[PDB]
Order: sequence, then structure tokens, then C-alpha cells
Amino acid sequence: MKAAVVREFGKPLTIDEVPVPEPGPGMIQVRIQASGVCHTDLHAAEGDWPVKPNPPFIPGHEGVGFVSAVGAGVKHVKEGDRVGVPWLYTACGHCRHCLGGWETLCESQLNTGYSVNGGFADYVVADPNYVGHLPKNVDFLDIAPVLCAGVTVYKGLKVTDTKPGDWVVISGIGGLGHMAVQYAKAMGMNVAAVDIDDEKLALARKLGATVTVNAATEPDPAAAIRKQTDGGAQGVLVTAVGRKAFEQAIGMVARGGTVALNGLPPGDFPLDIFGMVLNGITVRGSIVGTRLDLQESLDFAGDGKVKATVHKAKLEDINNIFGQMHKGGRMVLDMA
Amino acid sequence: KTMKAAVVREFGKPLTIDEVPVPEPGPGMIQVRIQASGVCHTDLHAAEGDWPVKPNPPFIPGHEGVGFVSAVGAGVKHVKEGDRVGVPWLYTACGHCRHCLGGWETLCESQLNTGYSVNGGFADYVVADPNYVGHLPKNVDFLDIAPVLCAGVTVYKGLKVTDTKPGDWVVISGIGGLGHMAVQYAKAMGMNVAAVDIDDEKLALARKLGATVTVNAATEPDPAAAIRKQTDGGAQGVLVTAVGRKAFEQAIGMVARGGTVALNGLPPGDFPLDIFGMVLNGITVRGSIVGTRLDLQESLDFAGDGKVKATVHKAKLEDINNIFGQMHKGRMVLDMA
Amino acid sequence: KTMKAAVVREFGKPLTIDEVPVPEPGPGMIQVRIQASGVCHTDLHAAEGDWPVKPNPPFIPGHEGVGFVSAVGAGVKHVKEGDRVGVPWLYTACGHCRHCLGGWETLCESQLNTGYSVNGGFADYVVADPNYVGHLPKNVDFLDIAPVLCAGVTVYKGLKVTDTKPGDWVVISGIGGLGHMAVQYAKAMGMNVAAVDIDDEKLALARKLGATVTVNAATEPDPAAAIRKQTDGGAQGVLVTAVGRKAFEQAIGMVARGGTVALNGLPPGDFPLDIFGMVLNGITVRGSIVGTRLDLQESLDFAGDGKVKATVHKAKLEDINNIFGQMHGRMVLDMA
Amino acid sequence: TMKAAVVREFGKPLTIDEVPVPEPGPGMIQVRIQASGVCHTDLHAAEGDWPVKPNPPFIPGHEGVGFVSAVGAGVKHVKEGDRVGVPWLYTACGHCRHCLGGWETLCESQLNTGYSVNGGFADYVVADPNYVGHLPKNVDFLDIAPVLCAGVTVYKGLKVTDTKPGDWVVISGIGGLGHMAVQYAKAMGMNVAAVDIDDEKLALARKLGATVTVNAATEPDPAAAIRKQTDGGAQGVLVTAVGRKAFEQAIGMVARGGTVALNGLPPGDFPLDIFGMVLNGITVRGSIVGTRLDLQESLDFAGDGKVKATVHKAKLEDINNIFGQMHIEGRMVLDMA
Ligand SMILES: [Zn+2]
Ligand SMILES: [Zn+2]
Ligand SMILES: [Zn+2]
Ligand SMILES: [Zn+2]
Ligand SMILES: [Zn+2]
Ligand SMILES: [Zn+2]
Ligand SMILES: [Zn+2]
Ligand SMILES: [Zn+2]
Repeated sequence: MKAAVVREFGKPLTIDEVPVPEPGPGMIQVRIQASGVCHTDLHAAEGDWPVKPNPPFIPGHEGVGFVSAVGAGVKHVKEGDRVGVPWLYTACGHCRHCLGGWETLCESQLNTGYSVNGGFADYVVADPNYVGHLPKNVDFLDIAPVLCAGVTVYKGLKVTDTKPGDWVVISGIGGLGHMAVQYAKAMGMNVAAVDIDDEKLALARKLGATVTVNAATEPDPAAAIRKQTDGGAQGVLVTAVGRKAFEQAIGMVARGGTVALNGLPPGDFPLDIFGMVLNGITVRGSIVGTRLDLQESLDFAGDGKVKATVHKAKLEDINNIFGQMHKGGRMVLDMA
Repeated sequence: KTMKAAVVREFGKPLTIDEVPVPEPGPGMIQVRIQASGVCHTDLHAAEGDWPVKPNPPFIPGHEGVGFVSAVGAGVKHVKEGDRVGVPWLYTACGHCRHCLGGWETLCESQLNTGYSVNGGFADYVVADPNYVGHLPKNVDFLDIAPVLCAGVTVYKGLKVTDTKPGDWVVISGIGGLGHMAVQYAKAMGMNVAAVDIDDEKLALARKLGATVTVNAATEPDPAAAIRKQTDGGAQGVLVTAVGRKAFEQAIGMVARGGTVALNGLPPGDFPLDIFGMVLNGITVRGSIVGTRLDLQESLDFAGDGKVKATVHKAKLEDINNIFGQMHKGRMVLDMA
Repeated sequence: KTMKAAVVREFGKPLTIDEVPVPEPGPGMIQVRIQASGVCHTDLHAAEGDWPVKPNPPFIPGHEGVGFVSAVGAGVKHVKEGDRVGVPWLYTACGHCRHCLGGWETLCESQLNTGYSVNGGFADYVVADPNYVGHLPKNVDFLDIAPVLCAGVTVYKGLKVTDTKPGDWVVISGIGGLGHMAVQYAKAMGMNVAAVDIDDEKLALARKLGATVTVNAATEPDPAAAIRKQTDGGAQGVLVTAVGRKAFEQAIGMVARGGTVALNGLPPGDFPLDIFGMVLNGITVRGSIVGTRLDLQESLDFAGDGKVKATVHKAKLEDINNIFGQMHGRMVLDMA
Repeated sequence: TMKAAVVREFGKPLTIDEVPVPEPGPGMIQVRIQASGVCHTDLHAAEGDWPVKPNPPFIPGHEGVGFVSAVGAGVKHVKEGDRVGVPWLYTACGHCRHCLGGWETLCESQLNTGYSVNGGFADYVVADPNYVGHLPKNVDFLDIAPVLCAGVTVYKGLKVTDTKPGDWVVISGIGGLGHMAVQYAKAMGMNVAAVDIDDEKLALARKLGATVTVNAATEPDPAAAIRKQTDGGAQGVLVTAVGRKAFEQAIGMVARGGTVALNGLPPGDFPLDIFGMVLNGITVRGSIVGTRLDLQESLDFAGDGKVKATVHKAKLEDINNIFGQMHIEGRMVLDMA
């Protein structure tokens, strides 16, 4: 097998040859055919997060492919199913979160490519109770970003308490941003995109955004959004969480609205507690959703209502991709 | 004829006990004879004009004024004379926007506020909208029902927006008037109440009022670890009643993953926020002000059954400035009876 | 002055098109020059007086009267002299009961109804309450917006109380005056639609409007079996628009375990209900007839955005009786 | 060997047989049974008069509590000697939409205790470690067996009434489920009205926390009395013992927009006034025992001393007698220790 192993933090990933994993009880083995590249993989490679991985680990939580083995205890998943290995790898199974349909909040959970070896390889051992099952009518390259970006933005839009026909701003139309635009349009929600570029605003207009505001050349983007979204978006999905981005997001959401945050920035953002209380503003965090959310997002991608603009790549240029993310659609490694 | 009120002639200057004229009830408006008006930090902040949107002087503060209906407007339909009503913080609302039609009239924009945008309950008489006054339980005295109009409804709605259910842990941070009121409300909702405050007599007050877990912020290595230990993993809901600067960080540490932190205070300036922590833990941070008419009526029902009572420190109108002095360093309530 | 009005002089007798005094609004009231007026089976029942609570003749039926605001009473504050408004089923509410305070004025014990408890839209003028009249989008004419005051709001609220989410399955049964509106709303609200009806012109219309699944009730050995086949196990929401002993039983069969059955009709009599089946399957059965002011506003937003278009056949007042005869597509009494 | 009250064939007295003890194969736990509630579901499993009949010979009973006598291969979390229960739900598929949504009771390929696999009416029952309730330590097995079926059923039925603390829930038909539901709705911040055909049961409810009683027999109509003593109608109606009279009365008792939750499993159909049910906005939902999380929550209420089932101790060899007796105050719990 060939992987991209973070042997020591900070130093660039080296394309080594590591042994082929083999599944244990209730464990399947996936033959990766695509593997999305996310900024969470960059932060796992560098290691600048409170709780860190123990290198050498293989990153990547967007690996999709075939089941090439079942570890002799697996009941449902067959050998040939189109599966993927998302962020959530396992869970305890008995805590209040695992029992309430909220296993992403489990405190003993593992994370693919963070606490266990991930998608940046040919074969991965995964847990069949947590893998996502993929629709047939979608190729692996266009379904890999949905395993972390699609589910993240779908759950983020679900936690804004927004219904169809309500205004949701998608802030920072990147890869996650364009995926979120597609999901928000597929849910009946009016969309108002806000980014710093104008080509991305054109892309959002193509994707069903009826409102666009340039967050870099408008006098105040929040006033523009409140003008066009009938007095403030009912939900704001902040996709790339930065400063003046969280600020404009707080300014754009209408009273009683919800600011879902789908990024993991560093530092401590200021929060106008007075304004949040006076406006009844909810601010909620959400990293990639649960198994039901993943399944529903894969079903949105099986109807051709959400498509991921993907730039194919081999394994050997992963470093460059991280370089491209260090400076600043979606980069899917091509294992097929 | 004439009435006595605590007017704010200019911001930051001592409130003046004036003999202002009695307000008259406009068409669709009732006139209430105040009997016990509560004092809140909001009254001091309105008199001091230290908020982003400021009141317009001269104005009479006070949004916890309970009493009898002394007059009815030319057209009112459901509030009659003698109805023991209390004029809350939410004075009016437009009644046609997406918030007032949805039953979220406290989020409206054309809304007024008693004692802030209009004259309030620090007087012998007031003028209020009958569609927005609360209806008090007849088995509770005015002096004991005045704090419910702001403190009680604020903590009640704050507990309702924590999205907890009976049997869940709720940490009532900052046991002041709001803190003890919220302890009682969380007990009356079948929730297990952990209590955190720097003082200790207030922690014993929490103990008697229903709290089974009490943590002293001053004398623990870190209060959030004690809360997480004694609540089996962190409270499902945290209600920060006294958000000064670090109760917020302690609350964020106390809450469990997927839990909700509800803020009821109006502290100055901006507070840090571990967006990484709040996102990775699934935390929800929500801001809560008093609450709507349904929530006010529900809190009044709770105060009518005797499951929630406030410790009041009765005082007179002429002491208002002195009270405000004490408020620069137990819900204070004035007595017009 | 005088206006034309299809008065129900007494129950049983046919409607009498008469010259009746022009209704002048009073303190806190407005007047709506009725350009168009939809026709519903509720109006026929009011004309026939065959309900447990009956109207009080002579009364003017009609709860879909749209038009301009002609006059305003001394006191009105939000509507102006000439806005496109409509008078829906809900004419007033107490304002202070727990239902009104909670945003549920459709449940007020003291609600007045248009065309049932007070006069209505089957006339050239009406006196309505400005706090409860819907506000019409200006890009849709009265003829095509009259059905949205009863049918559109009814099916919108029914779909909302099915507790469904975008990507779910809702089975619309009875594609008629309500069913095609329901198909359009369920497609605009983001749900997968399955239509069920006895007729095949109705099924063709539904398949056009976005019903990915259509099953014929009378040309299928067992319909519910085929619906469950083509919905992966049944629908999370089942909207019964034409409530029948056949329709309700088939709806119970079609819904999935845990799903909701929304009954939007008002049939007569007492219907069978397998309590064992309901409890075992965890079925939920609700009943909603017309949505609230905010749900009306949301349905009007869907209508004005273009995502929902009623199919309308127009008439004049003078043949309302014939329509009532034909009451044994949505008829709209054009009188602009 | 054990003392299994086997249903060797449907319709016959249960043979008290010395069957072999089941063994904990891979991924399973074996429980030694110290107590076991008796429910009418067990009687209907014995008589097989339900649509999906069981398959004899089988051991009924879905309330068996005790210690984990043995742990099978692969099991990681449940230790031998833990106080576990074996509830109505035995297993689920683990991958369907209902399972992933926290609704594994709604599953299609689920198993049932004492209905589709051998159950609690024995000394040892082999259960699935992922679905066994984990009992508190301050409650006896004889007093915690009824919670596994009656307590969970009433708790979940109260939760699906979508009522909030301070609401009104009418508990119709005080029995085992009825009295446990009175206690649960009390421990939820809810006001509890009680309706029953006896009168000693109304006294028991009046003592267990209920504040409104109406005799379903000696009254001209229970619905009017309930509507008058709940101020317009109850927000929730938990129907514990369900019948054509009880269902009609419940639909009459509930306020508009309220939920009528059904816990019984009666044969046949029932009349539904669709005109009234649609005009009134009523919701008629049917609830069965409950999910693993709700079982945990019910056991937590039972441990904390807020819910106690009035257990009437029996032995194993008179189960048939109880079955005849079931053709009954409190919950007949067999004592197998
Ligand atoms: Zn990622
Ligand atoms: Zn867990
Ligand atoms: Zn206050
Ligand atoms: Zn408003
Ligand atoms: Zn009302
Ligand atoms: Zn209608
Ligand atoms: Zn049972
Ligand atoms: Zn399942």
C-alpha cells in the first residue's frame, strides 16, 4: 500500500509504503478510490490543535471506495458496497450522545485520519456501523467531497433552525461554500452568498444564489445583505471562519436567527454579548454531522441536486495542495 | 391630577423625585396604578445612558411595575379595571412582522420598552398596552410578584431556550436575584440544579432553594471541573445570570457537549469566544432577554402555584438613588402600597 | 350603496345572487374590494349547513377573497388604502388566549371565520380585520392568487405538520383542488413527492408538477404496497387531501413507522383507526385545516416566488350554484 | 436449569418447566433474573391473539432485572455483576434510518423480549448488551422491574405529548402504567389530572401527586369535568388503559393542539371524529415502551426517588393465577431470588 504519512509534525507528508491494514471484529476494509483533501488534514499534518494526533498517522477523512474485506463479525455491510470513511470513525455506543442520535458529540469517539489512519492510502480499515453507503449514480470523484464538506454544510444548515423559504447567507463561498449553496438551494431555502472574490460570486449565482454581496468592495456587506435578504438572513452559515467574517456574519443574521460556524480557526473571537442577548442571536458550532446526516447528504448527492466541483490529483502532490491551502473548489485525490 | 415619579433629567445624574403629571390612557391603552415596582440593573443602565441605544430624557425607568388597572382605553377588550396586571419590559410591538406573527414579539424592531423607550413603573401610575401587560396570580402579593416581571421571566425563558428537559442538569451561574429565581424555576421544571457563585451564603440559599450541587467559584481549583464532576459530565444547560467577565468562560467550561449556554445579563463590551471549542464541542450560545407574553404568563403561573418565590428587599421610592448607589457595588423592590 | 353577493338565504336552498348593502368598515377594520374569490368545498358545506357547528344564514360564503384595500377604519395602522390583500378562513382571534400568544390563532376558541361565522369573499366588497388579512405578492394577479388563501395555506401547513424535512418522502393522496397545490409546495419545500389518486389525468398532472412516484389507487392490486416499494418503506409524511374511508386506510398503510398522517379535509362521521397498528408502528395522525397568519405569509411567498402555481378555472358569481352542483383545479370567481 | 414459565402452546396454562439455561454466545450477555414484572403483553404473547403471533415454545416476560451472570465474547462495556434489565426491545438492525435517528423501537427487524426471543419469566435470560437497561443502585430489583416496561412506556408517552413543565396532562386509567405515569408526570413539572373507573385508584393518584381527580364512572361525563378542572382542557392525555369509552373521553378531554398519546394495544378499530380532530388540531400519537435513552431516563427518575411502582410481590408458580387474575392493583413482579 502507498500512503501519505505525517511522521513528524510540520515536516511535509512523505509518500511512503506502509503495510496493508487488516480488519478485526466488526471491522471492514475499504479499498480507497478517491480521497478528498481538507484543511483539517492540513491542521492534522502541522498539529496546531489543542488535542493532537500521535504521529506517524495517515490523514484523510474523505476516502471512498469498495469493501474488499469484512472482519468476520460484520452483519450488514457486504463486500463490494460503495462505502466511505467519514470524520467520525467509531463511538462508544452507550453514552447519552450515542443513544440520542448525536454520536458526533461522543467524548470517546475516534476520528479518521486524526486518531486512526485515514483515507490518504489505498486500503483503510473502517467500522461498518459508521461508514457511509454511497449512491450508485455518482462517481467516486464527485462523491468524495460530500463525505466531509457536504455533510458538514448539510448539518450546518440543519442546525440554523431554518425552514424552506427562509433566507440563509452562505459566507465565504469556497469549496464548502459552493457545496453549501447547492445544499441550501436543494432545501427550498433562499440563498445570499457573501465572499471576497467576484468570480466566486458568479459561481454562486450559477448555483442558485439569488443574492450576492462582495465582502471586500462593498461599503458594508452586512447592510447590503440585510437590504437584500428582507431585513437579515434567517440563518448564516460561516464557512471559512475568520475575523470580519464572524463579525459580518453576526451583523448579517436577523434577530432570533442562528449563526452556524463550520470552521475551526485559531484564537478567541470577540463576541458582543450585549448584541447577542438583545437580538436573541444563537451562535452554534458544528463539525461534520452524524451518520443520519451523512446518509441524507449522500441521498441529496444521488438526486443530482448537489454537485462538487472537484480538481483531480494524485497522491504525490498532496504537499502542493497543502501549500495551496497555506497561501489560500475541492481537491480530491484520485486513487482510481 | 398628579403623581410622584423617579425621573432621569440627565444621564449620569442622581434621579429626581418629581411630581410629574399622571399619564392618561390612549385609545387601546390601559392605565395601571403601581403597587410594587422592582429595581433591576437595567434601570441603572437606562438612567446612566451607558448602552448602544439610549433612552430619551426625561423618562421614568422601571419595567417591573405591578398593580391594579386604574383606567381603560377607548376600545380595550380583554383587560378590565381592577385586573392585577404588571407592565413588563416588552411594552408594545408592531404586531405584523415575522416575529410578532410567529409569537416572538420580543425580537421585533418597532417594539418599545417600559422605562426605557416609554415612561415606566417608577411612579404612582403608568400607561401600558393591554395586549402586552401580564396577568398576575391573585394568590400572590404585589411585593412578591414584582420581581417575576423581569427576573422571573428572564430566567424562565433562559431555561426554556437552554433546550433542556426534566431530569437534565442546569448550572445557574451567579446566584443574585436572577440566580435564586432561576434555581427555583429549574427546580419547578423537574431539572437537577447545580449552582455556582463566588459567595457562600448564596450557595446555602441555593441549597435550601433546591440546588443539590453547589460550587464556590472563589475557592475551587477550577469551578468548571467541580461542576463536570458533580453533574456526571457537565450540565446540559448553563444559565449565566451574572455574566461579568469570567463567569462566561467558566460556564463555557461547565457545559456538556451539545449543551446550551444561555446568557441573561447585558455586560459591557465584547467577550472572547473559543470558536474552536464551541464548534468542536457542539456548544450553543444563545442570548436571552426577558421573554414574550406566553413566557411571562407561564412564569406568573409558576409563581402562582408557590413553586417559585423571590426574596425581596422592600424599599421606598425616595430611596431609589441610594438603591442605585448600592447597585454600583435578593431582588430590590419598591413599595407604592 | 349596494353590491352583488351570493347570499345563502337558508340551508338547502340554492345561493341567491342579490344586491346587498355595501359593508362599511368600522373602528379598527378595513375593506377589501374583492377582485377575485376562490371556491372551496368548505363554502359548499357552509351553504348547506351540514356541520356540527353551522353558520347563521343569511351569510355570504367565501374565504379566498383577494383584492385591493378599499377603505380603512379609523385606527388601522399597518395596511394602506390599496394594498393587495386577501381575507382567509381565519377572520379574527381573541389575541390573548394561550393559542394566540403562542402563535396558534388557528386554535383560538373565539375565532371568527370568513364565509362561515361572518360574511366573506363571495361578493364585490367585504369588511375584514387588518391584523389577519394576508398580503399578496404583487407579481401574481388576483385570479391566480385566490386559491392560495385556502388551498395553498392548507397544504403548506399540512406539509409543515408532517414533521418532514427536505429530502423526505411525502405521499400526496387526492390530487384535486388541494393535491396539485400540495405537490408544488412539497417540491418547493424540498421534499420528494409521491402522488396517489384514482384518476390518471390527475396522476399525469402530478407527474408533471414533480411527483417522482405516481401510483393509481384503483388500478393497483394493493396501492400501499407499491407506494412502500417506491418510497423505500413508506413516506415520512402522508398528506390526505380528499379524506375517505378508502383514502385514510390507504394513507395509514402508506406511511412509514414513525411517520405522520396529516388530514386536511373535513369529512363527516367517525373513521376506523387500528390503534394496535398505530401504537406498534408509532404512527402519528394530526389534523390541520388552515395555517396561521405566518404560515399564510410563507405560502404567499412561495406563490409569489413562482415555485407554486395553481391551475385555475374561472367563473362568475351568477353560476356559483352550478359550481356547487359540480361540487357533487380550483374554481375562482373572477369579479374584478 | 431454570424455572421457565413456558408457553408451550397458545391458549393453554403456562408450563412451569425446568428448561436449560441459555448461554451467552458471542456478543451477548447472560443475566441472572432477580425480579420480573408481569404485563398484559405477556398474556397476549401467551394467548397469541395478536397480528404477529409469537412462536412456541417460548418464555414470555420483558421486565427481567438482575445481575450480568455471564458476559459473552467480544462484549466490552457491560461487566459481569452489573445491575442490568432486559426491556421490551431486544435488538435492532443497527443501520436503518430509525436506528440512526435515535428511534430503534421504530425499527423493522427488531426483536422483542419474551415475544420473539425467550424473555424474563425465568431465572436466566440471554440479552443483547447494547440494549439492556443499566439500573440504579439505590432501588431494589422488586421495585425496579416495573420501570422497565410501565415506567418507560409512561415516560415516553408523556414525552411524546409534547408538553412542557407547568402543562396539564390527564392520566387516564390509573393502573400500573397509570400510577407510574402519575409519578412521572409529577417529576416532570407537569400538573396531573387523573381519570379512572375505580375510586381507590383516584385516592392513590391524589396521593401520588395528582391534583385533579374525576371518576370515569360516577360522573355524568368525565370530559366536561376534566375540561373545567384543567382550565379549558389538558395539553396532553396519556391513555394508559385504552378502550372505546376511554378513547372517546380522552379525545374530549384534550385541549386544542394537544396530543393524545396511546399506550395500550387493544384489538379492533376505534371511531375518530375527523371533523373534530381536524378542526381542533388534535394529534393522536401511539407510543410503545421507548428507546434506550428514555429507558435510561426513566431508570434515573426511579433511582432518584421520584417514581416508585406499587409492586405486588408474587412467585413464579402462580403466574397462571395472575394470568387468570389479568383476565390487579399495581405491577405483579415475580420474585426469583
Ligand atoms: Zn475535511
Ligand atoms: Zn458515545
Ligand atoms: Zn430588569
Ligand atoms: Zn413586530
Ligand atoms: Zn385566542
Ligand atoms: Zn377553505
Ligand atoms: Zn409490558
Ligand atoms: Zn433499524
